[PDB]
Amino acid sequence: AKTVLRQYWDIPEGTECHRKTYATTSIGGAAGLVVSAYSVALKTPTSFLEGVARTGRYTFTAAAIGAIFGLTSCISAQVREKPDDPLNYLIGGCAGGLILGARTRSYGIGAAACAYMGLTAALVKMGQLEGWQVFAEPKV
Amino acid sequence: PGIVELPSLEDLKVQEVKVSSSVLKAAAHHYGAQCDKPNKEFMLCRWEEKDPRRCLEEGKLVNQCALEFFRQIKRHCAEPFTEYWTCIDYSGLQLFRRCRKQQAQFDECVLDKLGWVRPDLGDLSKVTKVKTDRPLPENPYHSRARPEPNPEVEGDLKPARHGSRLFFWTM
Amino acid sequence: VMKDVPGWKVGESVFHTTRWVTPMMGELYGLRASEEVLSATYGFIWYT
Amino acid sequence: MMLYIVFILSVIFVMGFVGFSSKPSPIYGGLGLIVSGGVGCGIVLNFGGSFLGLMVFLIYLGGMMVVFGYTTAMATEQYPEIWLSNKAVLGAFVTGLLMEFFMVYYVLKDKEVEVVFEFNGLGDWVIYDTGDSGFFSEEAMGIAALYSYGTWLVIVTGWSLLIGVVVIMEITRG
Amino acid sequence: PFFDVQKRLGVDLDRWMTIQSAEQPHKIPSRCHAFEKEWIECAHGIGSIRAEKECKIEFEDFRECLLRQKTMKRLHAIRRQREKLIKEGKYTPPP
Amino acid sequence: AERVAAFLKNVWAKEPVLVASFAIAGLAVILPTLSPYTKYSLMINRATPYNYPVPLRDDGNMPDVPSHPQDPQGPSLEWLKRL
Amino acid sequence: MNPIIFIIILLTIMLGTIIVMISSHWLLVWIGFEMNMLAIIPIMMKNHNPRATEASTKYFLTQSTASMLLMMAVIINLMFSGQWTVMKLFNPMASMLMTMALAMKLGMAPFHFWVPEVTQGIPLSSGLILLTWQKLAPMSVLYQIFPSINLNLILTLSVLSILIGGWGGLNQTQLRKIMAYSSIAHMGWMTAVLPYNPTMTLLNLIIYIIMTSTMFTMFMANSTTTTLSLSHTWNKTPIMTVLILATLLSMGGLPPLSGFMPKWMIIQEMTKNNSIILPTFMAITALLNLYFYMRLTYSTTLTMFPSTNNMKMKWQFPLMKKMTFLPTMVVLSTMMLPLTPMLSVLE
Amino acid sequence: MSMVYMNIMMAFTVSLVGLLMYRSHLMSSLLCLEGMMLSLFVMAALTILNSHFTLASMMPIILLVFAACEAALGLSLLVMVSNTYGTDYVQNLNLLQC
Amino acid sequence: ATFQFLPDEARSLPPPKLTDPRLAFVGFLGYCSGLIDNAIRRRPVLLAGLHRQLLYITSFVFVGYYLLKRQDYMYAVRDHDMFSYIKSHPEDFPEKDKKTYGEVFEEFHPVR
Amino acid sequence: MNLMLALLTNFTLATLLVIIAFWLPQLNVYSEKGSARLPFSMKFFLVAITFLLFDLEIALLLPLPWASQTANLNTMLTMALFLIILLAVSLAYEWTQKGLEWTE
Ligand SMILES: CCCCCCCCCCCCO[C@@H]1O[C@H](CO)[C@@H](O[C@H]2O[C@H](CO)[C@@H](O)[C@H](O)[C@H]2O)[C@H](O)[C@H]1O
Ligand SMILES: CCCCCCCCCCCCO[C@@H]1O[C@H](CO)[C@@H](O[C@H]2O[C@H](CO)[C@@H](O)[C@H](O)[C@H]2O)[C@H](O)[C@H]1O
Ligand SMILES: CCCCCCCCCCCCO[C@@H]1O[C@H](CO)[C@@H](O[C@H]2O[C@H](CO)[C@@H](O)[C@H](O)[C@H]2O)[C@H](O)[C@H]1O
Ligand SMILES: CCCCCCCCCCCCO[C@@H]1O[C@H](CO)[C@@H](O[C@H]2O[C@H](CO)[C@@H](O)[C@H](O)[C@H]2O)[C@H](O)[C@H]1O
Ligand SMILES: N=C(N)NC(=N)NCCc1ccc(I)c(Cl)c1
Repeated sequence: AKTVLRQYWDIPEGTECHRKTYATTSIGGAAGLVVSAYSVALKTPTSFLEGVARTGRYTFTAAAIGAIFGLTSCISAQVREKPDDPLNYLIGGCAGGLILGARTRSYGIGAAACAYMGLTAALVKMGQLEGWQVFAEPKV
Repeated sequence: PGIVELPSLEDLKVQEVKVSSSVLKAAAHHYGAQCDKPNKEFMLCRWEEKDPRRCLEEGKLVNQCALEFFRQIKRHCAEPFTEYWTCIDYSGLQLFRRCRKQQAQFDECVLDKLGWVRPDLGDLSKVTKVKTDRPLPENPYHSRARPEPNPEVEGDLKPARHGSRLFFWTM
Repeated sequence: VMKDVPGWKVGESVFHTTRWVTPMMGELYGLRASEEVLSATYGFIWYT
Repeated sequence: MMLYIVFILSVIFVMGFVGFSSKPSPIYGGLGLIVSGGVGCGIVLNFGGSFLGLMVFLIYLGGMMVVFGYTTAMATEQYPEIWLSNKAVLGAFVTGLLMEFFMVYYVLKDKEVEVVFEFNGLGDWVIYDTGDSGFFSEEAMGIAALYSYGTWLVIVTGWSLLIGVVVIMEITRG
Repeated sequence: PFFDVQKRLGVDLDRWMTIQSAEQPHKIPSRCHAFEKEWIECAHGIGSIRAEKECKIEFEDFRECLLRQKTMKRLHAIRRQREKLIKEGKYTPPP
Repeated sequence: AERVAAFLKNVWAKEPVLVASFAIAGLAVILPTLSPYTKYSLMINRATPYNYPVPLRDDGNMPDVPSHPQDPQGPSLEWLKRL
Repeated sequence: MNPIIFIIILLTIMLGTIIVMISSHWLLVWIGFEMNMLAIIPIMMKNHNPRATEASTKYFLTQSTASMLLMMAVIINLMFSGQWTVMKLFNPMASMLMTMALAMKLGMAPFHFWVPEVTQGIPLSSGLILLTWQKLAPMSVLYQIFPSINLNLILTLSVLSILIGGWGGLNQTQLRKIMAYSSIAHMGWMTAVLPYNPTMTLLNLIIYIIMTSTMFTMFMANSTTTTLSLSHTWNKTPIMTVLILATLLSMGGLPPLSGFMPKWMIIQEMTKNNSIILPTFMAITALLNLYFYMRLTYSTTLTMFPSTNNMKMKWQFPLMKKMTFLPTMVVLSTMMLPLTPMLSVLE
Repeated sequence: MSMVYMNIMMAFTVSLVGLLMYRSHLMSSLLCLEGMMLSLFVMAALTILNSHFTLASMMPIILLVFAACEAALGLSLLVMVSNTYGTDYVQNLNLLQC
Repeated sequence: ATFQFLPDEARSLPPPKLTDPRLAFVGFLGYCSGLIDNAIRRRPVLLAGLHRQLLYITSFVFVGYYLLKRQDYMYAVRDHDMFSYIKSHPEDFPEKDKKTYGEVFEEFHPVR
Repeated sequence: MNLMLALLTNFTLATLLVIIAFWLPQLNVYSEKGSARLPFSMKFFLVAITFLLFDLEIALLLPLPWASQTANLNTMLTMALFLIILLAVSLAYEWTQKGLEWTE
């Protein structure tokens, strides 16, 4: 996850859209693969093909969210000419929420996902801007 | 890193004592007594220096003493010695205790013809002292300077200023 | 062997210390007939 | 060459592990472990560990593995299933052998390989010691030191074995 | 140890087997005795944070003795060169 | 003294194998502390020289260290020859 | 079980733990874990039923796997440093293996699945040992090797445990499963602060043990293992319902009760290290625990659930169970916050 | 590292994967657990013997003794499981699901 | 020291007073434990077993006193270590040049 | 090399005798003429497990001939007797708990 996250955060915001969308699709896809692995391990599919279908459904869903967040957030920053703006990420996060409202087909989930994935995405941008540490190195 | 310094092939040449292990075993007790001084000097050098390159000259004297020792046996007691080590060599374990008749003949020959007295049980395992002109090595390990120790906290232990100072607690 | 190998110092130690280090089997018998290497390495263990 | 005996034994060691780790009938899985134990003793023997090698035979194979087979015959399998008859076992068995063969082939071709971590392939003899002329076995000296140096080890080891007897009698009384 | 009972009572329960440069039966030394001794004496009492930097030289040498990774690599280099020359006829080994 | 004697006679009649076991195990624990020869086992074990006796550098004030193995200073194994 | 044998087996559980705590040699640490696991199994099995046998087997498989991984870490450490001293490890792969092994021994997420199941399948007294005394030895090793643990790994385990413990407890009616998921959540706080200040790890461990022992002892006093069975306490021992209420609120971290102190101190240490998101996320997520603690207070103390007619027969008999140290532990479980500065004794 | 270490670690990994990937028989999983012990014994013995760590020569014996005692406990649990259900199948040990 | 509850150097510090407020609270906790012991066993809460209630107070006070001694010693050690380190490294703890508010510029933010 | 050859010869000959014992001329021309609890006592399990634990103790006594060469004889003799006594206590425990009985 380190290197993929390093490619994404090296590209300047609002530019090189295709590279940003690839980085998030790989991030989203990997998350989908991890979820599929645990899902298949702990809830045994009735057949080999059901398990493969579940892996594709989850992985594609997660890659779909990752792709839309990267493209929409990069398109917004490019169009608005605001690279260091958390609003662009807020827009992309909600787009991902809509996709999760489409793959699961549930207007309620989409609305809830957009607000919460939208807020979460904006906080990530703020953290990058201001140097917020999630796993802070010990210092005192 | 540096180049591992080695002596020249010619700096390592010396006459070798080319006799078999049973021959050395047969002569071992008299050899220990006769050549002790150069032998102990060499072993002191090896344990102090911890470097085979630093005791080569002492090792050449070990060989010379061994050769002269075996040249004395050859001159005087060649026949009793040959019978004795040939008896040792037959045994698969080279046992002393199976050759006491032949050992007595060899022992009686060196005592008469050279004055050699076989050392007693326990003697050759003694720790002995060696007088050497060689200087004592100062840093045989080639140690670097050790890191300075942490500054040492000292003084009189006083109560903590205003107590624990934890949030609102006054003690 | 290493005359025309760039950046190869001949006889360079791998240790920072200049202390004498006992060589391992590969250093001594590195370039010798397998018959001697086998005897040196496994002769004692294999002797009957 | 006999210069690669330790490496060859370790190749068989792994093949025995892929044997029982693929988990065929517990009877055949037990056989794979017995073969691995013997091969493992040979590896330890060639490093100068005669006593440790013979303990594997005496205790691990003649002791623990006998009780495993005894228990298997009683409370698990009385008649083996045909080996590699199940597809899952065969797939796992073949996969481990294919991985092993690639490691062996590549380390032998380049005399080194990087399977996750980097290993040397010159032969294990290269790391051996070059100056032994003592009148005793050093492994024997170390193990004999259990009774002079290891008083604490003897106490806790002996205590655990006694408790093992008491415990297993409690478990099995039912 | 979490509770250093051994040092409080002056009794040695397992320290005797923690390092290979400790006392051994019949004074049999480990192969890397001098390297472990040097590293231990360099790092003694200064704490592991300081030692990780100030004793890196001794520790790298001790690690080299332990696993001989740099030595085997050098031997692999010389052997590989020798095969080439044998494969090209520019080297005939002595007797 | 008697009730114990009446106890021993019963186990000797009923379980001679166990009485012998316990008797031998007791002697194995007790006799080493009583034996006058036990002290020699320590000395003989220490007198066996497994490794080389490294000589000491002579600093001029070691009158108890022999210069030669056949000198009269240092430990003697005369006690062992008789034993 | 013969009472003398029970005592000797209990003393061997303790000895295995003590060997881990006083050992300076990795081999002796490993022996302590092996001895401890040998003696614990019989007390899990002592009521002879298929559920107890399944619990002991699942426990054996988990702990034996973790101990093999620990031995592997020790041996890798030996090859890369040539020594056995219990301290920081000298190889990152050894550090990961030892950390994962200790996580399995502690039942931290995602190695947590065995804790709710084993705790459910054994008697209350055995579950008390499993969730309190058995945490001492693995925590005492983490206390010593933490300078070399991977920060991302240990904090990921902590976060997952707090989440899984909080969520897992929401769906439980069995008291033994509630305590198990509560234990998983609390292990998360202990390890989250370990990289920053191990003293707060000890403080949280000690207070956790006191509060957990109090709950199990009160459950044993009335022989209650389900939520509904506990809801009859008001009609038999009203005093017990109040003590449970106080202890549950304390376990929920509510001030001014004792259980607030570990969360308070851990948040302080993390913020001093500029860790702000993680403590806040931790504190909010711990509200899941507070929720299913509160649910129990509702059915035990704050309302009166329906009774049965045979309960009247119980009115004529007094509590005869030992309830050893219960009066002392309940006071410590609830009334210690004014003495918070006393934590420095743990330095 | 040395070439032998490649295969000894591979053997441990193979048995660990075997242990974590159950089939039906509990005995088959107990064999994998012993496999990990055997590979640990070999890896420890090789390291200790090659380095001439004299006092550590007893450590593999202690490992063997304690792990065999562990295996005896494991076997005893297996027979008790087999007495209950008539087989040592792990699928029967699912009561604590609820 | 090493695995020592109160090392010998702790004896240079003033002991906690026997009227320490924290020690009074510890005694109060012991008294509360005595009452809960009566309650859970359905005895008269205030009157039953005064001998038992007395030992509850005494035990808490006795242990509390030594815990308070160790607590104060640890905090004295923390301060001792801190000040000695500040002295050992004067370069890291310089005396800040202090300016009066007449010289220091602070922006003014009107509230209108 | 000798031990390997001896072992290879011993089992190769054993293999040859076994296969020839199975495939010899027969002079006939006509057609030739599962994993449960075996009904076996728990007592037999306890024997095997008891053997294992005693065998592990024996592994610890095996170094005794070498240990007797130590100068620390006081410690060595105390620890040897301790281990054997603990082995005897193990037997006494099985015996008095009816672990060595074959009735019932
Ligand atoms: C409902 C809310 C739920 C919880 C939400 C929590 C949000 C937390 C904020 C996310 C963490 C901050 O995110 C992280 O910040 C650091 C800032 O040092 C960034 O740091 C980055 O800076 C440089 C340049 O800026 C990059 O080249 C480099 O890739 C990276 O180090 C990380 O790329 C980013 O991943
Ligand atoms: C539940 C049961 C608990 C029982 C606890 C029993 C504790 C027993 C402690 C045994 C260790 C006693 O203390 C230790 O013993 C051994 C032998 O006596 C001594 O060791 C001695 O023999 C060998 C010989 O080389 C070396 O360890 C050392 O050279 C020598 O001093 C240690 O120097 C001493 O520190
Ligand atoms: C002299 C010391 C030598 C060291 C000995 C080494 C330690 C050996 C420890 C063995 C201890 C055995 O302890 C043994 O316990 C049982 C208790 O049921 C006693 O035997 C008792 O129970 C049996 C039934 O089994 C009764 O028939 C018998 O009447 C009664 O005596 C034995 O009389 C006692 O010998
Ligand atoms: C269940 C627990 C079982 C524990 C069993 C332990 C039993 C121990 C019994 C024997 C212990 C003492 O055994 C023996 O005693 C004599 C004391 O006269 C010791 O002393 C003897 O040998 C030493 C050598 O060290 C001499 O210096 C000494 O002059 C001599 O008296 C022996 O060194 C010791 O070998
Ligand atoms: N590891 C940490 N982050 N914290 C830590 N233990 N710091 C050491 C500072 C300290 C604090 C309180 C006391 I009382 C003492 Cl004596 C020392």
